[PDB]
Amino acid sequence: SDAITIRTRKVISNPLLARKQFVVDVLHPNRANVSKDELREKLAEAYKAEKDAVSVFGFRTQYGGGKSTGFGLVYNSVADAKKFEPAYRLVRYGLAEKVEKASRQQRKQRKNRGKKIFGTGKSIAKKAARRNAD
Amino acid sequence: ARGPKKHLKRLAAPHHWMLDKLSGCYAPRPSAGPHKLRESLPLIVFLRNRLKYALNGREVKAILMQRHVKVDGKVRTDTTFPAGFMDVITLEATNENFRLVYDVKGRFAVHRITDEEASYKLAKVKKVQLGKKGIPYVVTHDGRTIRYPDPNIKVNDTVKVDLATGTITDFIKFDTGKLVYVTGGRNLGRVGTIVHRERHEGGFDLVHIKDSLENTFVTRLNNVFVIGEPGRPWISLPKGKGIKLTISEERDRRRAQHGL
Amino acid sequence: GFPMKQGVLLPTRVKLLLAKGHSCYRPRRNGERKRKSVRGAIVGPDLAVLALIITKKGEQEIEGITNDTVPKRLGPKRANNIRKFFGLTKEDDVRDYVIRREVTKGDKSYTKAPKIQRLVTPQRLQRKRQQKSLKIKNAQAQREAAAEYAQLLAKRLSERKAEKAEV
Amino acid sequence: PRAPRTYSKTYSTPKRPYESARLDAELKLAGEYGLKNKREIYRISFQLSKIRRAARDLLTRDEKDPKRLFEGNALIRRLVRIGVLSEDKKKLDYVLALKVEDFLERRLQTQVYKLGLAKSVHHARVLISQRHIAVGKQIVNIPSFMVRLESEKHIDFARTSPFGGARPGRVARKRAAAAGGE
RNA sequence: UAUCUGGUUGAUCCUGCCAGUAGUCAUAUGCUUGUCUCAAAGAUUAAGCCAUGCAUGUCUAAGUAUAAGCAAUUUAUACAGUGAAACUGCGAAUGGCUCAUUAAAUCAGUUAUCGUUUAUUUGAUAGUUCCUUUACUACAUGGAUAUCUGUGGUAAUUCUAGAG
RNA sequence: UUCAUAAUAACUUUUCGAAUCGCAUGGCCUUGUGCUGGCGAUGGUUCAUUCAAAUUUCUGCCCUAUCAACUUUCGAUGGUAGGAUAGUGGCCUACCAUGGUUUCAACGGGUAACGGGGAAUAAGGGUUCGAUUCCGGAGAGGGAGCCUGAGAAACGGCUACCA
Ligand SMILES: [Mg+2]
Ligand SMILES: [Mg+2]
Ligand SMILES: [Mg+2]
Ligand SMILES: [Mg+2]
Ligand SMILES: [Mg+2]
Ligand SMILES: [Mg+2]
Ligand SMILES: [Mg+2]
Ligand SMILES: [Mg+2]
Ligand SMILES: [Mg+2]
Ligand SMILES: [Mg+2]
Ligand SMILES: [Mg+2]
Ligand SMILES: [Mg+2]
Ligand SMILES: [Mg+2]
Ligand SMILES: [Mg+2]
Ligand SMILES: [Mg+2]
Ligand SMILES: [Mg+2]
Ligand SMILES: [Mg+2]
Ligand SMILES: [Mg+2]
Ligand SMILES: [Mg+2]
Ligand SMILES: [Mg+2]
Ligand SMILES: [Mg+2]
Repeated sequence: SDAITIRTRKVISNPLLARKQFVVDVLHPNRANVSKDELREKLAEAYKAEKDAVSVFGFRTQYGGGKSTGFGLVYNSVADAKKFEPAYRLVRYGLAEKVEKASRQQRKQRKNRGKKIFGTGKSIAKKAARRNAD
Repeated sequence: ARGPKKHLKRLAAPHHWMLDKLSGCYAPRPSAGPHKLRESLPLIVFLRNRLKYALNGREVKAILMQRHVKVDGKVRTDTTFPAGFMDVITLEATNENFRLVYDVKGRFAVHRITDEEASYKLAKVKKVQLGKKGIPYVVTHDGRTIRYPDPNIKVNDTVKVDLATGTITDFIKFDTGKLVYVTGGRNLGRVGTIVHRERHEGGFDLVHIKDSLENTFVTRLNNVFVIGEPGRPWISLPKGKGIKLTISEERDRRRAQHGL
Repeated sequence: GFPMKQGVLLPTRVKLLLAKGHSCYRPRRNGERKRKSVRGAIVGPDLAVLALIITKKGEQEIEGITNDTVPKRLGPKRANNIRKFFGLTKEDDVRDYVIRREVTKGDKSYTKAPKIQRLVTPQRLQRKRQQKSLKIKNAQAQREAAAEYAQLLAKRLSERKAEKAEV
Repeated sequence: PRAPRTYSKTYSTPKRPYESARLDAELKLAGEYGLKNKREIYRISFQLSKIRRAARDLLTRDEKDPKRLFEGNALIRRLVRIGVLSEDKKKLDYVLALKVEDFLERRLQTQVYKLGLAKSVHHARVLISQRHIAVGKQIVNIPSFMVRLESEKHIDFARTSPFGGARPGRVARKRAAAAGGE
């Protein structure tokens, strides 16, 4: 037996964010940890809404296995999900993609450097050139 | 030290925010608004920590932005907007209307209300004066100034503001044997009748209040907010009709009304 | 390095407290007042550079300064300015005489034109009209309110002077 | 500058270290209930003392006085729930007469022993530590768990582990494997 | 959670201390140290001195784009998509750290402002700017200056001169 | 209350009373492109209020008499008028008066003193600690002085001197 008895407890219907929010309580028996993707799929099947319009986060195993408790939101449309859900979560899901920043330190340094010049530094470049030459 | 303070530490917050000790160092400081900092209730708190429609500050902000929350008809977009006593919070989606009233214990209660009551706001009178060009104005203890008031409206009198325009529709004179609500101190959240009004012309008038169960108590005049004529309030009061049980009584109630 | 400040006189460099308004300084905070060293208004044997503005043209030429012209980069932006530049008068319309710039990516031929500021739009006119209306309306409302109040006062005074009779 | 976390020292050492009789008593107690430390005993004593303090205070107040009626009553209820006080003695005056044995005879240790499942206290302790024994389908690791009287009916082996019927695991499994291809 | 015990004598009863005993969100330190949760941490001496990096910046349909920026494509022949810079606005007086000063000072509870200032906020709110009333800018006034383009100064700095 | 407020007198190097932006593109024909009109942003006057602010009342601080008199030319205590300030006030200035505090410790000295919430101990009473997560207050090497601003005598602002 694998079972995976999924439950949506504490269901708040939320029109203000176009979602349904609930505590996900899932049963394991003999199987360790449900995996998020699978859970999402299950939720989608339950609720008829698209798999990408489902979001599940913040899970903990009961201690001694058997159960997992977490938090789940099901948005009305995929568009809705896109425009209300945090970016990291979206990335995790597979919808939105990773933003490619440098390490924050580098950014800070860059900013500081920028501070040190007044205006766009094309004139400055020219000055450096010509002055360097003679 | 140097100008106004702009942060609020989590412990220094009003206790009736019901804010948890952990999960953060800071509390949402109410912005400059209609209600006093300590007597207010920021929109964020209302949204996240009461109704649970938002999970975090970002969510709350998002909710605010799509122009959906309405404090006293007017829109609002501040996360830290200080909605206080008698303020009507209307959500366009859900079609729920709320009035911010206290409960038996002290904190702000989630009090669901119909559209027929949500149209008006009830407000105490703080000041009555002639303004510029000799024009009389009334000041509500809840923010407003209303020009050309009915000239037998005095201080401490409560006023039915129609909210949609902001005009006085009707009023209650402050007098003995009139239904009252307590808005400050230990007795805050309690409903009563006004048995007697002590004066002490110099510092702080004390009003004696009896509730429905014949149980007298005394509070300062500026903590006392008229609500109607006894038995017949102008607004709907929250569950437990501002009554205050003893602890034992409360326990008994909890026990005897078990239905798990 | 040090610049020449106009007004100092003196054939030597001097320290000055410099604020917003006067040169030899760009303030980085509002009301910042750096004490900076600056060279005088008198030319000596110690200067590296003189800055010379040639006002009267002469007999001979200097290669690329008297013979040659640099085009003015930006046409006027204000409508009145535009009018002035061309010499057009008030009834002639500004839109048509706006200086165009031709930009090409390599294939796409494209034109740039300034937003004429202080131009008589219909929108502007409408706004003005609305403003005019609004104040008037407010005034009317106020008057009405005052009248009502007066009436109320009258019909309370009367009431008072009905119980002013008695024994 | 985050809000401070509350600690509380949950035991108290004796005010005189080598009181020989006392020491022997402690040892005896340990022997009885398979206690790893004197520390456990001390903890229990501390707990008892706290209760006593409350009870004494309550007594000091007038009887039928609100506070006594409430808090004392609550305490009594708690005690009954835990199973330390008996139904004969819901009194508050009897709360003072409790003594350390009644708390130790209520641990998930002793309870486990006294329902079968064990053969001596040490064995029971081992089982508890070893993640055998569940209460309400919840595997309890803690030897000093304080069984809540109504939950005492439910003490059983886990659905995981052997003993309560699952995969044998580790040593048995190894043995089986060895047997297999020979 | 009301407790004492060893030491003045050949022995005794005291006064008395010293010594032990227990605790310390009390520091140090000596040995050891498997796990879980929680987590103080350059205060004490020197409010002694500081390499280097970072810690306050900010733009929406909605103050100002002719970047000679990117767009590029089926709202522009005034602009109108994004948008670096710069002007303007606002913020930088909050936060964070530390305890040197300080003994009616600070501070705590308590009053008072009929003794004042207060960006912001949420309410309010201004037909009267005219100046004699037969031909008047109001279908909208003026001159700048930033970025930018060019000419430089200095060993150098978030130094700025000269012109357009 | 000489308050709110109103009124007469005038004054003023006459403050403010929208030459500002975005999206809407609706209603009457006197058929102009006419007159109009919606939802908003920023602004701006005084009064509110709110976040604040300066002061301010009464009562309460640890050791010390091997500190008993202290303050008052250079303001000490009070008066009058002015100046100054956001405003009250010796806050400062002029003229005048001689007060003010103190064995119920003034004043001075010390603190290895920031104050409080609190902490350790724990029959009852106490004793010791509180640089430190919250609330006040100070300070940015030391002392001054200011600019900008609603708000700073600011130091990740400036000006000087000393180190
Ligand atoms: Mg009063
Ligand atoms: Mg414009
Ligand atoms: Mg296992
Ligand atoms: Mg004692
Ligand atoms: Mg002797
Ligand atoms: Mg001897
Ligand atoms: Mg000792
Ligand atoms: Mg493990
Ligand atoms: Mg140090
Ligand atoms: Mg700027
Ligand atoms: Mg600070
Ligand atoms: Mg007056
Ligand atoms: Mg005076
Ligand atoms: Mg000190
Ligand atoms: Mg101290
Ligand atoms: Mg302290
Ligand atoms: Mg120190
Ligand atoms: Mg230093
Ligand atoms: Mg300074
Ligand atoms: Mg620094
Ligand atoms: Mg600072």
